[PDB]
Amino acid sequence: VPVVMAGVLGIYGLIIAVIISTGINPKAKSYYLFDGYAHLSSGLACGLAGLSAGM
Amino acid sequence: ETAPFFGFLGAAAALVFSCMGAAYGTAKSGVGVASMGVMRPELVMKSIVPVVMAGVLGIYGLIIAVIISTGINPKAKSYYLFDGYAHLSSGLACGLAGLSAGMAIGIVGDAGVRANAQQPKLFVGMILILIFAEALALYGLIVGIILSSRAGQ
Amino acid sequence: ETAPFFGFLGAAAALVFSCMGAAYGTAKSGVGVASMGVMRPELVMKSIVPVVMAGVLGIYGLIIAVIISTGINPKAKSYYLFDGYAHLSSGLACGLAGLSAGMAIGIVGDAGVRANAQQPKLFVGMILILIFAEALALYGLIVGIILSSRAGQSR
Amino acid sequence: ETAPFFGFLGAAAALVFSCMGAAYGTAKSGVGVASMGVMRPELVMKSIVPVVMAGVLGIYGLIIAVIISTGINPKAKSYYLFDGYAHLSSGLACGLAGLSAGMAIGIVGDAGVRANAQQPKLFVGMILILIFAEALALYGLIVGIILSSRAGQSRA
Amino acid sequence: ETAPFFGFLGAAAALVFSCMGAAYGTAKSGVGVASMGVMRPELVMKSIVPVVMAGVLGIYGLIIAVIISTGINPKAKSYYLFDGYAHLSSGLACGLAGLSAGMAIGIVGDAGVRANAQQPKLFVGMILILIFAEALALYGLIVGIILSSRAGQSR
Amino acid sequence: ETAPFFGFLGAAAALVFSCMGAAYGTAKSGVGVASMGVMRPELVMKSIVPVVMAGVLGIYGLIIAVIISTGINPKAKSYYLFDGYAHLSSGLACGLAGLSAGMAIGIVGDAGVRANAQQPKLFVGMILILIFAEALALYGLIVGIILSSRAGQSR
Amino acid sequence: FLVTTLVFLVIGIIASLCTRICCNRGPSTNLLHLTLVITATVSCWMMWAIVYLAQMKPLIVPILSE
Amino acid sequence: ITSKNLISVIFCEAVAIYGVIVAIILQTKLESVPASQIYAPESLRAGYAIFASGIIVGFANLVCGLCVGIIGSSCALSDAQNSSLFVKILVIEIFGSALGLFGVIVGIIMSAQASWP
Amino acid sequence: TYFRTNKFTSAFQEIVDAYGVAKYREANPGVFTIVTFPFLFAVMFGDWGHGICLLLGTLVLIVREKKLASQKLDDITDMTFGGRYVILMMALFSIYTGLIYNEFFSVPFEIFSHSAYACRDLSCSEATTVGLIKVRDTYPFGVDPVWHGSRSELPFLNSLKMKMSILLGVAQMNLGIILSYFNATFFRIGVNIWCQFIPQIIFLNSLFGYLSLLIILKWITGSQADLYHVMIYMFLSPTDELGDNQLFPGQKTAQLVLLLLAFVSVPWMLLPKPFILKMQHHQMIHTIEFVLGAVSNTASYLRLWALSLAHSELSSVFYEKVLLLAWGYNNILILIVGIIVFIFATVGVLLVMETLSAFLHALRLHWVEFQNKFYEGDGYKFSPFSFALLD
Amino acid sequence: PMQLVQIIIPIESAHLTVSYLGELGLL
Repeated sequence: VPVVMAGVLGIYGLIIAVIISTGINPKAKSYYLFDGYAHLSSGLACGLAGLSAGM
Repeated sequence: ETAPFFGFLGAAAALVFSCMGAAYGTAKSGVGVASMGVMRPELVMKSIVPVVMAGVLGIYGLIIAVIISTGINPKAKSYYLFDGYAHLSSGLACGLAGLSAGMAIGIVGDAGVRANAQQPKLFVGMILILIFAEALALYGLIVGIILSSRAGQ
Repeated sequence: ETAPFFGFLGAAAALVFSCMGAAYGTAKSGVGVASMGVMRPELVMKSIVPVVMAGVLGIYGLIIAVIISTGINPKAKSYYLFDGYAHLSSGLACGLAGLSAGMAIGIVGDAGVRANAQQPKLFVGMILILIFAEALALYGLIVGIILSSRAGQSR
Repeated sequence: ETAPFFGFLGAAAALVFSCMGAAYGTAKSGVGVASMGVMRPELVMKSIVPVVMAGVLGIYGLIIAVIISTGINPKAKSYYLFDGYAHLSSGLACGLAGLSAGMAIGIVGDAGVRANAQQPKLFVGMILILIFAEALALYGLIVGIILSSRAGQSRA
Repeated sequence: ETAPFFGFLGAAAALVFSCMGAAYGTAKSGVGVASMGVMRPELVMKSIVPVVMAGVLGIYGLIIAVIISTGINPKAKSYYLFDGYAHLSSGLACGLAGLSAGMAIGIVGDAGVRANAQQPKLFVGMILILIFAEALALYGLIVGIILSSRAGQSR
Repeated sequence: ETAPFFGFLGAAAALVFSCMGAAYGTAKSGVGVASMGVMRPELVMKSIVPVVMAGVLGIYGLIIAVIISTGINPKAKSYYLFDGYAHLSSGLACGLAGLSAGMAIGIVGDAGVRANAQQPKLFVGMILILIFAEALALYGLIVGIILSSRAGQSR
Repeated sequence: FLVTTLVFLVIGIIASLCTRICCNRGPSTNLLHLTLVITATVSCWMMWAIVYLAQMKPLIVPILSE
Repeated sequence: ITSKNLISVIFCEAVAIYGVIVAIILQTKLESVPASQIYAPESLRAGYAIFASGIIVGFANLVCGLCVGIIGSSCALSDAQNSSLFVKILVIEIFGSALGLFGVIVGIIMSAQASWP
Repeated sequence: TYFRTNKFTSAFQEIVDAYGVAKYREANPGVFTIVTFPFLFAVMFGDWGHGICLLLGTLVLIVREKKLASQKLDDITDMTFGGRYVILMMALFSIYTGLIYNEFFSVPFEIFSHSAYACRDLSCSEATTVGLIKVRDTYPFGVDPVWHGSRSELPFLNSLKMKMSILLGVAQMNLGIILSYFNATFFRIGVNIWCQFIPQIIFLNSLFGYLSLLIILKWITGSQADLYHVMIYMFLSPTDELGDNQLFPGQKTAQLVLLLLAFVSVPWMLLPKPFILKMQHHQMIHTIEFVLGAVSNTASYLRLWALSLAHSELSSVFYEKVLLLAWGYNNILILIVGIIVFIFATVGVLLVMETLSAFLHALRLHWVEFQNKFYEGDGYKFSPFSFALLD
Repeated sequence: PMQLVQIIIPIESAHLTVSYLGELGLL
């Protein structure tokens, strides 16, 4: 059962990625150097936290 | 422009990677077969699946390289940096996939040789496993063929 | 301008890699042959074949390098970029394939030399395995030769 | 005009790599012979052979280097750009071949010196293996000569 | 121009690499000689030859560096890339040869130190191998002389 | 211009490498001296000789580096990259030679200290070995002097 | 130089005569000496022929600037 | 245990089929991207989106494949140990297959990304 | 069984024993090698000065062998005692070799004339000129010093030496083929000799002889720009057509015909003998063995050329050191010290290191050539009931 | 140019022949 729950966590991450792809359209919002750097840094921090939590 | 250089580099990398992967898989499988054949030489003669898979990987790599080379016809198409970059990347990916499949198949066959030495049921099981690995390699080859077809456009 | 110079450099690297692979295979085969000769002198004579195979692979690499060198001709065409690129790619691919095949054949022969001493029957299958290993390198050499034949890149 | 730097670099590198490979092979063969020592004192003649092969490889490297240095004549036929890169390619090929031959010769010589103590009947086989190994260095020298041959034509 | 950056670097590198190789070889030889002297004083007296080989290699490297430095005459010779390139090549060759010779000499010295306890004839024979290695190093140094002489074309 | 950067960098590198080599040699010599003193406190007194030799070599390297650095006077001579390059090369060569010599001398001294604890003539043997090892430092000093002279040869 | 070849042939004939005078007793020994003389003559003549072929026509002359 | 390994191989083949479908889509998902008009910032944005889709797809697929392989190895060992324990092994195999399918669905969603002229 | 060995023949017998053995009916080229190995070593390398001195020392040892019989030799001295005759023969050949090389005492010396070779015309023109040097008079006993030993003459001279070594290797291969044919005649095979030795021989012989004849034709024509690489340029196209540089008017079609003949003969080297054996009722080793042997002969020629070049370089280095010591010594003491140091270094380099290396290389080439030729090991030594201490 | 040989010799005489052939001997 815990393995199934862990797989469901990855499925939820996939759903989040699908939502990101739905919002991936760049015409609505123009991101500058500061915006892109902020997004990338925050995403990387979240990913590091997620990998550590998975371990 | 520089597109033919990129395409030639990609084709060369594809061929080299496929050859290296096939060589590694063949070496592992042959070492396993030689180790297993020490006990019973009779079972060793049956152990030709490593040779078959090595030859299949080599032939697939050579065919992919030949197809990529045929795609390089400057007289037919003046070509573009985009087209050459696409063809090179496609060929390189096909070669890398073939190399990985061959290495995995050889790794499996290494233990499969000793398994066949143990009993014929393990022999046919390892044969089925190698068949699945060769099917994966053929799927990679077909993907490379489709990619080469796309390069024509 | 200097692109055919890079092509010649790649052609030389082809022979370099082929020689390295052949040397590795020959060293492994020599260790195996020394072990076999320690076991029995009779097995030593029959065990020379893998060394000859490695030498043949090295000679094939040298022949490919010589063909590439013949490919370079100033009177053929003016300074062109594609001449260097195709030659360098062919040389690199051929050298990498030869080195990998040589290492694999060396490992296989090292195993087979020990194997044959215990039982002579398996030597037949070992010969076929080594032949397949060498044929892979031969196919790679043919593929490289195809690229060298692909010389008329312009007009 | 900057090609002669590359040419001199390649000429030096050929000799450097050949000497490195020869030194490695010679050290391996000497260690193997010293191990074979005492047990088979009569095997001095056999132990001499790998040192001879290493010396031959070194001499081939020096010959290739001398040929490359002779090729570099800026007074006539200005080096242009192809000469330096061709010299570098030839030197690299010679050096790599020498290093590979030296490593293989050292390994095979260690194996032969080990086999020297017991069953000396395999001296012929050991010599055959050494000759087959040195064939690689000979082929490398031939390839280097062939490459150096094309140097003059590029001047036009 | 850029000649000092090349020539000075080559002159430094030759001595540095030669000294490093000779030092490693002499350290190995000294360890072996200490072992032999613990075994027997006669072997300790005999084991002096590898130290002589290491010193010869170091002297050859120093001589090559001195020749390269003396080649540097900016007042007499106009600043050319070729002039510094020849010195850089000579220095690189000398340093690489010295390092290789030092490593080989250290290995041979340990082997001969073992052999001297094993048998005096073995040490006498290994002297020939050490001489052959020294001759290879001398051949490298001689090629360095031709490399230095190549600088004559530039002026 | 940027020549003082290179000269000061070479001067610093000489001292750094010499200190590292002296540290390695001193550590090895101290280990050997501790072993000898544990074995025999009386014999420990003579065992300090390799440590003294390593320290002398390190000081000589440091002295050479200081002498080379003191030569650099911007007010004395106008901006010329040749002097800075020569000083940097001298520093690099001297430092590398000193480091290699120190490490090798330390290893050889530890081995010779163990052997001297074993046998008395081994002390003289190790002394001869260290005298042989000093050739690397001598060559480094000679190269540094040659480069310092070439620095003044700039014009 | 045809004169050089003739001189070499004369030297070979003299050597053959000397070997015959020395060891006419041993016909097999005499044959061995004759074979040795033939080999020596072949080697010397080949060396001289190579040397002269070098002197047949020079591709270029030497430069020895100070 | 061979049947369990066959189920794992079936999961791997499903991953391969997902990759093939992704390649076919990327062949179709390629924008107009004229040879002349291959420098517009919109083309760069489309390329970045396609690269992000490929990176998210392939890396996740490889991680799922490695996880499935390790789980299947342990499951085969356990099935060899205990005859009864087979459905539990199949559960882990199905979990790995579901991870691969989730990656495939992510690629399918990312298919509609390109904006190049 | 073993053929009777005299004092001189003992070294050749020992060499043949090193190269395994041979059957009593099998041909033993040991007697021929007793001159060939000196002949090759002389071609390989040689220093006139120390070589003469080494020969004198060997002769003194041979004279004092009576005491050397009483005074037991040590290690390599024991081998030298046995091989005195072979060493003397090798040094005698090396004397003529150095005479050809003209580096008397490892230094060029004028022969007959005040200067053996000089520069005709170009009185004011430097040696680096279009006219440069003209050898109006050529040294008749050796290579012209202007054309060989001079500063810039080195590359062409080395190329010529390598080309000559190639021909020497071709001659050695021909001698091996001749010995094989002779041994087959001794073997007395009715048709098997023609089926096996004749195709194995002759094929590669003519393959190398095409290049040798091309070298001879080039020497006749004297092409300049290609130097010794005209043959490489010609052989660079194994395909038909072109062949502009061909000296012989029909050399192109003839070369194509020869290539076809060699291709046809290649199976003939391997097929007829097993077919005859099957009809009456190894080849796999013989497979590729021809190409390997040709490569080995080329390698031996290149090794000889490299050894000669290395000997020349060492002699030049010694001469340079001696000249530097002499010129920069106004006082007698400095010159004496420099001369002594240079003499010791040159002796150590040449009489010991270079001599041993050349001897080993020549021996290895001899073993390769003999193994290609015949006698295929397979035997043992004569076994009498002789008292070892008494005899 | 040698060949095998076989003979029967009385032991007493064989001693003298063996002593004579000890130094060099034939068979």
